[PDB]
Amino acid sequence: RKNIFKGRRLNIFEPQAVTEEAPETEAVPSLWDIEFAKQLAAVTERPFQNGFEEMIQWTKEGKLWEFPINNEAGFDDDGSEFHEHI
Amino acid sequence: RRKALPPRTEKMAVDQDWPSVYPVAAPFKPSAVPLPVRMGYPVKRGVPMAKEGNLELLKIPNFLHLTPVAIKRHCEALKDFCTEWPAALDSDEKCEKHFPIEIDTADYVSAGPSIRNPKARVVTLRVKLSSLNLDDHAKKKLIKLVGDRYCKSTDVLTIKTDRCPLKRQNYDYAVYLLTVLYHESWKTEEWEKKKTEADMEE
Amino acid sequence: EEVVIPKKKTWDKVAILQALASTVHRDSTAAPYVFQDDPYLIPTSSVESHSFLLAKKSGENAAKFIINSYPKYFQKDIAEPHIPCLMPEYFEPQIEDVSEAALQERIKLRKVKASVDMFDQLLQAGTTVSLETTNSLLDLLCYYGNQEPSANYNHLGVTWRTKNNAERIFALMPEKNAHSYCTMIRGMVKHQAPTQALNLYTVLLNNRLRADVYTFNSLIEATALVVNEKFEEKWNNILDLLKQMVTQNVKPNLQTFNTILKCLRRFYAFGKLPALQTLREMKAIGIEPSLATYHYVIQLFYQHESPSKGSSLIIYDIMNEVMGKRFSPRDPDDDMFFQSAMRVCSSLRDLELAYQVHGLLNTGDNWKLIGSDHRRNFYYSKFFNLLCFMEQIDVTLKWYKDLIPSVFFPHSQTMIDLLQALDVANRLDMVPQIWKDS
Amino acid sequence: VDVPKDMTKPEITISDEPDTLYKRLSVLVKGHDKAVLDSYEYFAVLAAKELGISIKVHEPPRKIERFTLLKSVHIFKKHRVQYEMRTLYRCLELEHLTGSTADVYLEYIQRNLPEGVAMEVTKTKLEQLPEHIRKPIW
Amino acid sequence: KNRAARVRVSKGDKPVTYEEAHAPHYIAHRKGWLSLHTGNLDGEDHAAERTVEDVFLRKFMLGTFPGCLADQLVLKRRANQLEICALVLRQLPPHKFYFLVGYSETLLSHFYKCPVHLHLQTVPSKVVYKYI
Amino acid sequence: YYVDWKMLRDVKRRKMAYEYADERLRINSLRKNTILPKDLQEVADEEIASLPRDSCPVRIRNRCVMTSRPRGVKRRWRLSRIVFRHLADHGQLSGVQRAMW
Ligand SMILES: [Mg+2]
Ligand SMILES: [Mg+2]
Ligand SMILES: [Mg+2]
Repeated sequence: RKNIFKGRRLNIFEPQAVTEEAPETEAVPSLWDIEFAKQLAAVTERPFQNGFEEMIQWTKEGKLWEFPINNEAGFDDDGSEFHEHI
Repeated sequence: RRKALPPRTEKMAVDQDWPSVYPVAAPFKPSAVPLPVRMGYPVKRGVPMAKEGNLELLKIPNFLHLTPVAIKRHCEALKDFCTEWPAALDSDEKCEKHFPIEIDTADYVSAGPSIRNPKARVVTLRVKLSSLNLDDHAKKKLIKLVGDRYCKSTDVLTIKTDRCPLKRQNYDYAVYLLTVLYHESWKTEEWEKKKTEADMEE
Repeated sequence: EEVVIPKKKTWDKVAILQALASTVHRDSTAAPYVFQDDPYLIPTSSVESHSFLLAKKSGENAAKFIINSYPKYFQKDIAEPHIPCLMPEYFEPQIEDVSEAALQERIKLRKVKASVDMFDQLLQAGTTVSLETTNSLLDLLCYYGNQEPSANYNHLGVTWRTKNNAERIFALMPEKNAHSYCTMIRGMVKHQAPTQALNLYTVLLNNRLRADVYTFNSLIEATALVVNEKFEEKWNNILDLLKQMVTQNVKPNLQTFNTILKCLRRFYAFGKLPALQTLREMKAIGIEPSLATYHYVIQLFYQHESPSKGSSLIIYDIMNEVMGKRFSPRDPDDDMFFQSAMRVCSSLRDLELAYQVHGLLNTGDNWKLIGSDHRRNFYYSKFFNLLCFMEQIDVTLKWYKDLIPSVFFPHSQTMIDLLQALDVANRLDMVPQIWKDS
Repeated sequence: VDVPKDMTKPEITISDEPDTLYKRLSVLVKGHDKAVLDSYEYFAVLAAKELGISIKVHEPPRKIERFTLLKSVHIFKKHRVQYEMRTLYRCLELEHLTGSTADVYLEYIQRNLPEGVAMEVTKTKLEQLPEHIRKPIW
Repeated sequence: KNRAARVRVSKGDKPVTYEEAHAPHYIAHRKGWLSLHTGNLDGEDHAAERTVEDVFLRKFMLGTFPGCLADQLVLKRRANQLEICALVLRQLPPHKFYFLVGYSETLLSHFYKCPVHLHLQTVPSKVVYKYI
Repeated sequence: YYVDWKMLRDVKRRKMAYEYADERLRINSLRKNTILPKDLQEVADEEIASLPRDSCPVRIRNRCVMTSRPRGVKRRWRLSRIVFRHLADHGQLSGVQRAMW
């Protein structure tokens, strides 16, 4: 009749209100974190189960076009306004 | 050796939903289609060939994935990604009154590994001159300045730009021409008084 | 003005397909999409599925071997926009000169023999080497034990060796930081060598260098495996490490608690009460338990005991807590929860409990966490057997058609259970069709 | 009976940028076989009606390209074998279509395009006067 | 006498499939085109690149599946993806068919820099339309 | 291997033209304009003719990409007239049919 989440716990660790304010993502990537990403993603990913699911994976990967089609996709011409050409 | 299993057509239900079988565009699979369909020119005394092992039913672009039952289901889910057209802009005349500039752009889709079409960089900007603030002198100069781009019957000004590689650069260039042609029609320069009686439009 | 411009709607470029993907569900009579729809190529048994699918997977590796073997035959590009995921890759070092910049290329290309040979030449050349690069080189060598990874083509016992390059380079390090000790301890525990890891931790404490989150994760497993003391002595050591963790102000992650519960499975009786204490601590800290966390809890309380009074209380509280939740992957062992949850339902013989487990699996994308093929077959093996007698044959047949053969191929014993259900339900007219499907 | 409960998860973030209004959208599909274009028009019209677009469909006149090649591989220039490429046309006009509705309609149309046809879109976007023209500057 | 893509009459003992039993002047009258793409439309460019790629697949698929190919391929080009439809005899074991399907899909996709779809329909023998 | 030695020569000729395409264009601009002094134009003629012979656009020859037939080649498909019929009569080209009217 007693919930497993209610009762005595370990009080050694204080309850932390917030996480780290500035994560160190812009630094040298630890090898184990990259390995953790591989292990977490590989289990999650499964072989394609439907035609639609194969499209969305391809679209993210870049195999397929980004509909609706714009013929200038991926070519910004060095980000130059019309003045550098006129 | 290995044998051939019976086709799934036998196990297909009478009232099963078709679009679940074909979610995307797929070629005509004879085992996956319960419909007995025959095509091909018949023999002198015979019937057209069956749906198994027939190439004529494979060349055709099938529309099994766009059945009307599936179309309503497909479109209704897409209705979330939409916003209504303002009701006040019902008549086309009011559209001109509240929006006097229309811009024409083109996008091209073709089968291949590349999307780059050099004909997609064109931008056509059309402006009705009656909606601007041109004076009697300024309007006459603008017509004499822009040349053949102005139609005397419909009073529409068409500016077409092709030099910029991208449609966004052409659009910025096209609007640049419109604004510089208006700020220049109001500068009554000194030499403008040297008008000849044969150059008068009226 | 009498016109109001409506605000635009912004969506990602792949969300439009997912809207259409929602309308279409799985097909009952269709073979898995990975395999061809042709009858001659449709798999006929669970044995064929492993043979067929791995044959196709070997095809991709076979082709990619050719692509990487002869890069010059695939350098032509006619793709617009560019697709960087189709260009051939390179494994040989693009720079054959002896320099620090070229050394980093071999480190990042999963090359160990090339990196160690080049590093020795760099040291003999007299040029200085950055500490982070030295640490990065150690991590590559420590993880594989100074060996090469698994490539396409060129258990018992301690894999860690005393005469190893990892210890040799570590001693040669002029400056050693906290990370250098942290990565060395984790490798030792991973390679079933916790005796050296615990000794290094004592040296780490003498250096007054704080340990990161992952270091305490390995230490807790290390302390239990090193010695064979009683639970009370082990528990004191476990609590001792946690007190040291607070002193350095280190917040444990989700995996820190999961490995504790997994190791507590050995103490099938004495660890029942301490396991609940750790679970409540996770809620207080803020780390939401994943599927793997509940997986170790149910198995610890589930033993070969006739009453199962404690286990019933465990599962009932969990399922209500997990009800109506979508779970994201957060642990390498998250895939083993669904198979283990069905094991509990097999003994308890609770059809209603199984539906809550199965209902959770079908919510959102939680179905991707079922596990491997044999785990999927086993998960549906226990679940389908429960559907035979616990429910009316009219609904059991509907689940029989939907689950088989679209999801899994039935086992011989599973067919026996189906036959028993028909006999009890006083229906023998379906027997000829069962044999045909058999 | 067993179905995946609530397998839908798209998000539509409504930002603050005003939507783009298109005065009229023109779609011109070109292909080799009339039957494919006849079916494609029905698919486009049915989807357009459900979204509430009030489209109009007309058939532009077709054009035929012809050329002549020699028959044999040596001499015999009095015998020719001719060939012909037929491009059939079909135009679907869209009027009073917002930018947000334009994006979904086009991409839904484009993804279901048959292999034997292609299309061109002419979008007549409308907008107010430029800032320099609107704001009085001599 | 015309001889383009024709099979000559020889008694009544030689089987002929539907594709080979019709003269070339019957194209777009009784039989369709084995390949469909945008390149040969009225105002569309990039028609030579499609043609050479089409011929290569006629030579690659014929050589990848020796003897077990029934008749000509059907190539459909939608968006940037390439679909290849084939008729294959029941010659190789299913393990080899999936190996070649996996091998063909990866090699062509990394060669033409476009996704490739390979759909197979298996028949017991060559389909006979006339004679026999 | 290209189908013939003649085809190989054309590839070298096209490759050489591409390298000197921009350099030829800049120099050829001086010659084709009458506002520059005649003395400068004579010097330009010497330099433009000092470039390698193969780097000339007019020397490029359009052949068939399959059989390398120097003439009888349709520019759209870049194929010889014999090969084009061979592909078209089998139905292997989309939208190409025997003309009847
Ligand atoms: Mg020769
Ligand atoms: Mg001259
Ligand atoms: Mg010439």
